[PDB]
Amino acid sequence: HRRTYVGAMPGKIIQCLKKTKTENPLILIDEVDKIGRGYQGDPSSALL
Amino acid sequence: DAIEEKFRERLKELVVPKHVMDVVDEELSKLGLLDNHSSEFNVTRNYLD
Amino acid sequence: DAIEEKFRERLKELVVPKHVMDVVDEELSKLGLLDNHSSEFNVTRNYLD
Repeated sequence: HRRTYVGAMPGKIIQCLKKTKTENPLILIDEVDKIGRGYQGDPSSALL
Repeated sequence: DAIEEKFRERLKELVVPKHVMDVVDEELSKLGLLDNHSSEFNVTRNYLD
Repeated sequence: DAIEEKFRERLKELVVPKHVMDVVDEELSKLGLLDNHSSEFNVTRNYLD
């Protein structure tokens, strides 16, 4: 989130980066087929 | 810390997963960072409960 | 400054881009202006962490 919303915390990727401590891990996106393509903001544009 | 510690002794009886352990504990840390007056803190308080 | 100093030795090992270097520097100073107890200081503290 923007960090200006109350309670904002960084997106998942930063958390994985925080955990693995490497710059070059092996991310494993799962189940791409069932990503939610709704009116509420399509993540599939975000993945690009 | 009164709510936090009654829930902490709660936590001490039930064997929480280490994942859920760190989640409840870091949420408790965010309780400590969040000011008591904020409605955001009331939401996280209700969440902790 | 103790928190910023553990941060700065941290940064002394890993080699940051000069971009994020200057960003953390101005945020570090912006933290340093901030009160030791202000709620926003806790926010920027957790953020700088």
